[PDB]
Amino acid sequence: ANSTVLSFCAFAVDPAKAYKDYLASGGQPITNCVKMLCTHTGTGQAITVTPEANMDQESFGGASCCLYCRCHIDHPNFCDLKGKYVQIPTTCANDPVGFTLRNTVCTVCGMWKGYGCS
Amino acid sequence: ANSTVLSFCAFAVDPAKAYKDYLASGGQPITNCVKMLCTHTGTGQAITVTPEANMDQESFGGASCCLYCRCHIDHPNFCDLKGKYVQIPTTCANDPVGFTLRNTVCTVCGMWKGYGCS
Amino acid sequence: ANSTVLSFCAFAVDPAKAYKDYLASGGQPITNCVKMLCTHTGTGQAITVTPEANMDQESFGGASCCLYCRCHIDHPNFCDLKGKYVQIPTTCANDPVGFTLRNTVCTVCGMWKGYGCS
Amino acid sequence: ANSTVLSFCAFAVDPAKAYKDYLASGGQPITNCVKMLCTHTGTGQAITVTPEANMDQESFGGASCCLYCRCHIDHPNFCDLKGKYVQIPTTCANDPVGFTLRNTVCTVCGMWKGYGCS
Amino acid sequence: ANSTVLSFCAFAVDPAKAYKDYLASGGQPITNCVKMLCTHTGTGQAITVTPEANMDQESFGGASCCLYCRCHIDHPNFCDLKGKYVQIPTTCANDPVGFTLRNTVCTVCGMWKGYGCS
Amino acid sequence: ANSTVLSFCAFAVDPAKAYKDYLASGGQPITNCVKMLCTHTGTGQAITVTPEANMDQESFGGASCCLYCRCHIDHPNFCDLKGKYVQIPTTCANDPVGFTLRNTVCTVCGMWKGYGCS
Amino acid sequence: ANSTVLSFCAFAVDPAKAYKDYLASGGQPITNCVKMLCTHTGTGQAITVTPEANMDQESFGGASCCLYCRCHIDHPNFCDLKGKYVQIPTTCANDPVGFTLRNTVCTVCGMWKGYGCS
Amino acid sequence: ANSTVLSFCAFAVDPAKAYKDYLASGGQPITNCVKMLCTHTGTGQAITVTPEANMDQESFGGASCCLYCRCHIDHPNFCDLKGKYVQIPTTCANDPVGFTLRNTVCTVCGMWKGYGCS
Amino acid sequence: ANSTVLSFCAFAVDPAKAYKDYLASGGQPITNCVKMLCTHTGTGQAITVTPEANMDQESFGGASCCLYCRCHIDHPNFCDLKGKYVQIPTTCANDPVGFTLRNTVCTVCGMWKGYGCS
Amino acid sequence: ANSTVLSFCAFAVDPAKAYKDYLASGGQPITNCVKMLCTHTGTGQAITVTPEANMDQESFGGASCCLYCRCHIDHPNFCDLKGKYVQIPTTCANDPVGFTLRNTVCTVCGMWKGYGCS
Amino acid sequence: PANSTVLSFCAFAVDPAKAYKDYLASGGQPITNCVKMLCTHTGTGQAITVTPEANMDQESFGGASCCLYCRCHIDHPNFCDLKGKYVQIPTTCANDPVGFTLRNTVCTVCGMWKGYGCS
Amino acid sequence: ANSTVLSFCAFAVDPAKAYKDYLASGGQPITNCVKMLCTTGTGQAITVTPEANMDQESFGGASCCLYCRCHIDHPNPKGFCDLKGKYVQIPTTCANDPVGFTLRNTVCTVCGMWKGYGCS
Ligand SMILES: [Zn+2]
Ligand SMILES: [Zn+2]
Ligand SMILES: [Zn+2]
Ligand SMILES: [Zn+2]
Ligand SMILES: [Zn+2]
Ligand SMILES: [Zn+2]
Ligand SMILES: [Zn+2]
Ligand SMILES: [Zn+2]
Ligand SMILES: [Zn+2]
Ligand SMILES: [Zn+2]
Ligand SMILES: [Zn+2]
Ligand SMILES: [Zn+2]
Ligand SMILES: [Zn+2]
Ligand SMILES: [Zn+2]
Ligand SMILES: [Zn+2]
Ligand SMILES: [Zn+2]
Ligand SMILES: [Zn+2]
Ligand SMILES: [Zn+2]
Ligand SMILES: [Zn+2]
Ligand SMILES: [Zn+2]
Ligand SMILES: [Zn+2]
Ligand SMILES: [Zn+2]
Ligand SMILES: [Zn+2]
Ligand SMILES: [Zn+2]
Repeated sequence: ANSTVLSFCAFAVDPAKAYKDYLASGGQPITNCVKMLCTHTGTGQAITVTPEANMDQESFGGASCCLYCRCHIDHPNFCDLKGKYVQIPTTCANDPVGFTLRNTVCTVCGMWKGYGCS
Repeated sequence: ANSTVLSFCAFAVDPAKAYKDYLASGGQPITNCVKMLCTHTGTGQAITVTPEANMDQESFGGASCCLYCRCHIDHPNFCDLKGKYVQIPTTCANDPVGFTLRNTVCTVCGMWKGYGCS
Repeated sequence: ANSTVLSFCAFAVDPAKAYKDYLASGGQPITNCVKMLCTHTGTGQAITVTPEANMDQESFGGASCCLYCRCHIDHPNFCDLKGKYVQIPTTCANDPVGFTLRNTVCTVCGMWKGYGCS
Repeated sequence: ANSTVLSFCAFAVDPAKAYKDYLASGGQPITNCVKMLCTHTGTGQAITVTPEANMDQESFGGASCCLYCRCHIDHPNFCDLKGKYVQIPTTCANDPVGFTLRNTVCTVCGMWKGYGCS
Repeated sequence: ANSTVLSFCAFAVDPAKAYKDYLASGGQPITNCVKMLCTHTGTGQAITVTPEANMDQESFGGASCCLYCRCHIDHPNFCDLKGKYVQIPTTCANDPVGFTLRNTVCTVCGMWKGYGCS
Repeated sequence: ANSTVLSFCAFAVDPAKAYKDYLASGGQPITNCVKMLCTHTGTGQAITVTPEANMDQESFGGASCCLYCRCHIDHPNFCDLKGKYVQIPTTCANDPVGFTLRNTVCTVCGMWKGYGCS
Repeated sequence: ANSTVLSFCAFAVDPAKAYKDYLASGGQPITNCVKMLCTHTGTGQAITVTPEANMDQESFGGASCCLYCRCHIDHPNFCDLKGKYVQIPTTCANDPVGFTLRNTVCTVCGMWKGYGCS
Repeated sequence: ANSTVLSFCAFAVDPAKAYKDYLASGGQPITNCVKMLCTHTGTGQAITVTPEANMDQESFGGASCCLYCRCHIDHPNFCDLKGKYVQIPTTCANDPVGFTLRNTVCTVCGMWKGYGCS
Repeated sequence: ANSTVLSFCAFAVDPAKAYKDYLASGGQPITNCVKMLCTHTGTGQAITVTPEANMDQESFGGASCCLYCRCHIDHPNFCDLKGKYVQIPTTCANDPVGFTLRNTVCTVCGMWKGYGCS
Repeated sequence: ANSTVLSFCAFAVDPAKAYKDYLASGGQPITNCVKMLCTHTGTGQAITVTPEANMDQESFGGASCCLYCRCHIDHPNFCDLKGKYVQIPTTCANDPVGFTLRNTVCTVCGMWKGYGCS
Repeated sequence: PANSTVLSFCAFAVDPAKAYKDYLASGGQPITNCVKMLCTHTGTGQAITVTPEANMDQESFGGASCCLYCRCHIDHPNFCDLKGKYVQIPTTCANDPVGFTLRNTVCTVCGMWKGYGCS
Repeated sequence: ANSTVLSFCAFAVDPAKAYKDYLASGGQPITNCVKMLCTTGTGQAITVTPEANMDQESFGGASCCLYCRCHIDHPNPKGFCDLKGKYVQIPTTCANDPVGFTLRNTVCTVCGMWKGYGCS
């Protein structure tokens, strides 16, 4: 499943939009991101140097979520995710990749705009 | 003409301010940016991996607008423009190099603050 | 479609050959090659640092026609097209990617052999 | 004093959180940041390519204040400070390193949030 | 915390030996290693590109364990752990760093000699 | 042919595991591995700087056999094969890519464990 | 044999010219160029990404024929041979190194000028 | 002198054409290229690894004639002149820079097309 | 005045000589070299890792004074001034760029010859 | 003597084999490897970060032993010896460059198989 | 160990070298564990060389083991203009190699230590 | 000739010394150093442009960097072989052996000229 999806997006002139369109067609989210095991809740920050999932999130290994790293192609913006950990609201933890693609980290508090910001 | 302006800004201890003051004295906007021939049905985002100009914008070539890339010098952010496409509000496509400098991209929208944002 | 073709050529031992075979079987050429907005009174040369299309050509962004560049793989000849602009005969413009693969630039006049040369 | 603190934060899994706790527990701010000798008539923006302190600020050599550059370790995000100059409210010029970690630069204003912004 | 131990070793002319000697003297093992969720019984191999823990092991993040990566110093061998995932026996898992150091991976089995091999 | 398979592995989170399963499901082995013209009087060592096939082996160009170099993706461990030559037991020469993946090169004899060591 | 000639060439101010003069002094050609086991039904072009020899040529591992790659020195070309395969007229397979040095690939058809061209 | 012209061309979106129009207007050619003392006489090739001047040519330092090199900007071609020696027809030794730009080296004999080829 | 001078010296075959001549014609020295506000309790050495000015000198940011760094071009010798701090005799603080060009650091005491040496 | 051998092996398609055949023909071992003046109280491991020789060994500088490093050519393993120290049984210390080529380190105990191992 | 304390100190100092200087000035113990070479001791006697060149009045140490910066795992201000090379040191000062290379200079003419060889 | 000498130094543990004894044994100096065609220069030992004077020859920097001729890394106190890309002025009376001349001489840090040939 992931190969068809990742293949389709990898060669599209715009990977991000290929995925977006794909999901909009009812396509299945990219699975197999790595979930981090935490013994304590963290700051709840979007992207961090160490796992920081709080009561409402889950922490995945950065690269594991970066679509470009997953598609093995160059970056738009290096995975400003690679080597770090991404916190995702649990309600959206079903599509980590798509999530970071569709959201914005707050520059002030550093949490997802719309989910735990301000 | 471009050479006189760019030569001027290129050796300034602060290029951006140089161009800013240059224009402030009635100077003429740097020209020769490359315009993309698109359908104008884009997302309207400020900076994108492919032309995404809507009906009130023009799509220029990244490097064409990055002052530093034009001055062949280092950056103070790499041409977060280079290799991408900048959408500029039609009413401001007479000074692309200047537009990007003067304006901010809404981190939430992806659109230019004050021109499309919200 | 594009992904389909691009994927097939991407992993073939000889990408260029796979695209030729593909075409020779009536496959649709690769699309989404960005086109430049230029005067059309250029030198008409095959590959240039700024759009140089004459009346019988179309200018495209070099990278968007570089099959390797498109596929995200190394090169045979980096593809001498990236960062430059390719001028293509309007009649052949319907397949930029293949056109550059099947043709040759004159070392002497810099135009496509058979479409501008001598 | 400085070496004790820096050593402690460097080998931490999260240097920023370490330093933050060190201070919280009544630790003395990292000293030895280089202060620039300016006119104090500058724009007053947070991080600039040339000293821009105003009357209520002090200008420091970027690197001097980047905790990561002081610890000799890789970076989160290189020192988006290395090479630039950091303007800091005089009331806070006693802990430049920590000030830049606790505060955020307005992407529109270019000035410190809560310290000049808007 | 872990920083006093890491500081010692980082400046030793032989970190690996320093940490061993440290532990020998009753020193506390280095903590703060990251664990990941293994999606259904792994092969049990010691070092993999994806979590691969057995029902007897736990999967830690490579770099998180490589002592040289924790001490921010170059390597002997780079972190044939970095970017990968290290599987460690649950009952030896209180000292991830030490374990990888004290043990050898079978070049045949791919499992730890003494803990899985043959 | 190879594109379907290769495309399927390149995007899996564990290419090797994927190719393995593919083969398990009866999939056809990857082909088109450049085969060398040797005398078959060589050392008979697994991986070497020049073709060294003995009477029981065939020689191939390293890269034609490294799944990673064939999928145009990065390496776990560069192709310990790239640039060198891989000796493959003739009976197993119909699946060179797979062979190198399942076998272990003896640190002493220098030959594949089970197919020529001791 | 080879060590003597290559050593001689490698330090000359013009390695190519040195080999040429050598040969003309009745010098023995450089031997030990990897020979490919090919179908002998290839396009027949000079330098290819895969063995393309025809019924009148042999296919050698490029790098084994690049004098500079053989002398371990820099290039005046970058071994547009290294990594590729060189098809050489069987009646000349006795001096693959010298052939490429002496001959020229036609830019239009890609075949050795005067050995298959036009 | 040379600064007025080199600066002018340096910032032009098409440096080559700039120097061309400059000359077309009676502008003085870029001077100050280094001349190599080529006692005896070389092969007469256009671009060589050591001076090869004829009775009818002068040998200049590769860099000295590389417009991009003399301008300190990137290239459309490093310039294949740098570290090389260029042989130019005595009658044209008054504008080395512009010469290389206006002329072409024969791929077969290595000599300037029109000025030595055949 | 800076961009005019820098421009002139940047395209000269010898920046340093060009600036020297520029000065000998009553040309105004390059300005805008950042200075450090220190305690003037330094060793008074020529080039240091931290401000070391004594009562008779000013401390400048190395890069501000490295003519090439200011001219944005390669270097004869790695700006040995870049990242460092240059001490300059007060009575010469009016032409920092030039000072470092005209003077030499004693290899024994690390001070400017004829300004604190021996 | 050294330069002859090294030169001989340097240009060999298979250097290691070349040096082997050289020795086998009663050739004199490469000399001038650097011995470490240490107290022979080390762990006696094959390759280490600090001299580790025991009473029955000699410690040499890694690089001075790596044939490829002595030949200035690339590698097949880089110089997993360079920067470290190699312990060679005293009774073999007359041929350091060879001993490492001919022997294997135990992946478990870390000593030379057949000279300390187990 | 012993050196880790003094090295941890200098490493984070704004001027590592100066920090080590102050350390010794306070009676601190010189850094140890510099690797020593076994050579002819009839060498050129030059300061920094590509192969051991100690004479009868010197000792040859392994550059890197003597470059404080390389020892503190931090970037350099002078890579080690010593790394890969060998350092000849007056036998009388062989007790503090790391400090010696900091406090002394090299005859740009004779390649020998100013004060111990030159002229 | 050149190849023999260079091959000999190229693999020596100390190229500079290898060549030193080679010459000592009456060996012949390395040849083929691009001689520059120049005017009235400063006469400074190493420059970015031919700066020879009436008593020197200006050669191409690399042509004289032994290491740069043997194809091996360089010992020069951390860096680049400070000749490559530049131009070396050598006293005409010694131009018969440029490679060795630089090896045997020192450039005055103050006046930028060869110690013994123009310095002070
Ligand atoms: Zn990424
Ligand atoms: Zn917020
Ligand atoms: Zn830019
Ligand atoms: Zn918005
Ligand atoms: Zn390409
Ligand atoms: Zn033509
Ligand atoms: Zn930083
Ligand atoms: Zn604001
Ligand atoms: Zn590591
Ligand atoms: Zn096993
Ligand atoms: Zn590979
Ligand atoms: Zn074996
Ligand atoms: Zn080559
Ligand atoms: Zn042809
Ligand atoms: Zn160039
Ligand atoms: Zn011709
Ligand atoms: Zn510089
Ligand atoms: Zn002095
Ligand atoms: Zn090596
Ligand atoms: Zn063992
Ligand atoms: Zn160092
Ligand atoms: Zn002296
Ligand atoms: Zn060199
Ligand atoms: Zn002098």
